[PDB]
Amino acid sequence: TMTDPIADFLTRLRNANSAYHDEVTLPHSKLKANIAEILKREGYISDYRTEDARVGKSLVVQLKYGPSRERSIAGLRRVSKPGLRVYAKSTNLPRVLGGLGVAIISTSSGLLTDRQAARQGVGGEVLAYVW
Amino acid sequence: GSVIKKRRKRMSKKKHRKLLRRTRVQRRKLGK
Amino acid sequence: LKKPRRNQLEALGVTTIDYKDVAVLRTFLSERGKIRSRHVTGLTPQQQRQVATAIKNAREMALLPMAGP
Amino acid sequence: GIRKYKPTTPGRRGASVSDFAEITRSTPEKSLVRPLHGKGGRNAHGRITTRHKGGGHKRAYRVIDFRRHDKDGVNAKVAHIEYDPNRTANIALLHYLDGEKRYIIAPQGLKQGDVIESGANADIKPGNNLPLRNIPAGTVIHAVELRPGGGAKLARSAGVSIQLLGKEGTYAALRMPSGEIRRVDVRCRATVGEVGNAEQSNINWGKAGRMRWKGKRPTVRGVVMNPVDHPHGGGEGKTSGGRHPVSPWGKPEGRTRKPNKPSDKLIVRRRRTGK
RNA sequence: AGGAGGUAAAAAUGUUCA
RNA sequence: CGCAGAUAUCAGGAGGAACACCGGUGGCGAAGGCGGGUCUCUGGGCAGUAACUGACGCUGAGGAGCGAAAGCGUGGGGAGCGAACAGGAUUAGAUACCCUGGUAGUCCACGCCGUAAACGGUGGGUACUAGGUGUGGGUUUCCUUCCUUGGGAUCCGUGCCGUAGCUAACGCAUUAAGUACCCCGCCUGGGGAGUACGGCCGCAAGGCUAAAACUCAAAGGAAUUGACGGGGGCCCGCACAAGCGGCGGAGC
RNA sequence: UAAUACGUAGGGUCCGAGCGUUGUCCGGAAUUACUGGGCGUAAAGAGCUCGUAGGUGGUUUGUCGCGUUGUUCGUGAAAACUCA
Repeated sequence: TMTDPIADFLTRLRNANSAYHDEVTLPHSKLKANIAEILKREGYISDYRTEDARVGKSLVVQLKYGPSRERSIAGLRRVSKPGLRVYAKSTNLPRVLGGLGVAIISTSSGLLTDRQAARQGVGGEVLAYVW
Repeated sequence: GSVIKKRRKRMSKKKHRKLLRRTRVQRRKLGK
Repeated sequence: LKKPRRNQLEALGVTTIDYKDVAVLRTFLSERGKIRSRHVTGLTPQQQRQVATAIKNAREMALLPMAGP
Repeated sequence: GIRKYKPTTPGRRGASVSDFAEITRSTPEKSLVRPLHGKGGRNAHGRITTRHKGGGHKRAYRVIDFRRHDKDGVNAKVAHIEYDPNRTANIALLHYLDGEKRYIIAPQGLKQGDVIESGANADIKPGNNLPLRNIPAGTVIHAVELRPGGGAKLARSAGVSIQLLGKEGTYAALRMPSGEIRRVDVRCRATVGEVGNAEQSNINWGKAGRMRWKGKRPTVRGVVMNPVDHPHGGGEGKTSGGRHPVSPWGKPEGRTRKPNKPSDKLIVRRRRTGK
């Protein structure tokens, strides 16, 4: 069955970005919403709406493309998977794409990039690389 | 893929089973 | 209601297929006493299967011949 | 069915016995028990006529009704099913509603409480006795009379049965257990069904003593007798007879049925061999 | 364009490096 | 085989096995597999309703069960077919292909076996990612003939084609071999060898687990160019066929 | 029989009181792949299911703070390694 909606979310994003879709609807989770907020702030998506479905709540990500359909995202990669959770200390955080990327880190200071995590001196669960 | 890979195993198995049919009673007198 | 769509037994003349209604089953038979295929009749698989079973029961009760000639 | 003994002794290794399962009573009905005494295979002269007989467990004869002619329309209920040493089949004790108690051959499928009918207006069920004029074709029957009133002669052993093939006139054609097809007067009566205890054949009697209890004395082979005793006798070392197979009285192998018999015209097809 | 089935029986092998 | 009255034909009977047409890129089943009809008993699935429980789910080591065909046991049966076998033929020889027969077996009952190119050579579950076209089952809806397999929407299937993507390529392509997550099984050069020893299972056959020594510098996969084919198609040539004249036999 | 692959000469080259060989280990070998592989046809999906242990776990509130993470203390002998 479903085992990580984080990877589901990243995959919906990746496949829609490959197919040049403008929207991505999926189920809602507070964690996925926070991830979408990070992606919005780092500029990998245009916006994200949280709306109501027939049963629960949905996330509608308005993706972003340039004028010549340049994919605003070039890759997504779940890292802390179920079955193998990976945790990063503040020192050995990962540099995605030589730093031009963004690693999503879950910490007790919240959900924040590797840059923010190194700034705040903390680390935690490495959810994704979203160059 | 190719059937040569079948034919090699085929010949090995054929010869082995011939050997067994040939040594059936010897093998029985020894094992049993 | 033409041959590629003549399921009268679903559309009109909607007759409950019975092993007794030989007047009905004769149209779904050849002169040689064989069952006609869907591609000639126009029937859905359900109605063809029911007609076939009807014909076989009728043959078992001599209301139709096996090998008419 | 069959109970296979466990190999606690070499006389019990592969042995089997009946699981007397369809049997309900260990004791017989005393009114229907005539006595019996062994003969030893010996006749009025006191001389062995049939060899390989004697010893034997004591036995008593259960009066079987092979002539079920006097109870037509008088139903019965199978009161018991019992062991009979005189036969391979078991026997069913019937209580007729007129109070008569009788024994029959215990067909297959028959149990306590099953109601047995006799006569022409009887149902075609196991155990019911009818004339063949009233039994339809393709029916499996047993305990058939060869003659009207003569009593059941045919299809009496365990597991056995007769297949009524057809009725043309006053003659009903019967496939017999041997495969022999023969004609019998339709007036002859038959019990419907097949005889029970068909598992009997599959019994391994395990040891010599068991057949000595059953009354089978040892059978000596002629090739180890002397020529004065048997044609096959003689020879230094083993022999296959030194001649073609014969009886101890020199009769060769071959058909011993008397030709020109009366039954030759009733018989349609002798049995088959080899095929 | 629309519409049955067929027949060639058997007839092997290939020193050298290549 | 017949001429001892065969084949053929007509009538009747016995018995066995399989079920023409329906019947197919069709349906069901976890797979194996399932096709005469009826009855009985029974399992699974799908759609719709959303009444219910409220993550109870997914996978599954080992284990257990099911598991084509052949085979084995016991007991029946045995028409046809038919290993073996026997003749005949072909052949240099033919333990073969072909023919004539024909045993086990195929069939039934109960049980063993437990393998297969058991193949979609593709483990199961879930989510997503262009469409087109058939077809099977069901729900609805709109033109309305208010005829209606007229069409559309949707769920579950099953096929063909075709994007993106993937692939060594062939090809896969919403029934993924794509994008991803969970779990399991399996691989780690070819042989030796799925063999030996040991053990387990098995009546047996044999199966399951499973090596090493030694040996090779490859084995392999896909595709290309040719060549070849007792493969195909089209076309030619004294190539054959149709004819004439010769050689091979004599002497030189 | 016309050898830059053998042997020798010259000449060149790589090292240099060393040079070569053998043996052993790692590497190269992403060739047991955690980093870092795969299984349609290359070796590789058990014949298929059921299901035990195990692994894994939809949305959500609160809590524990076990994992996780931060900080600090103690220890992590010396030598080694590294920096100066």
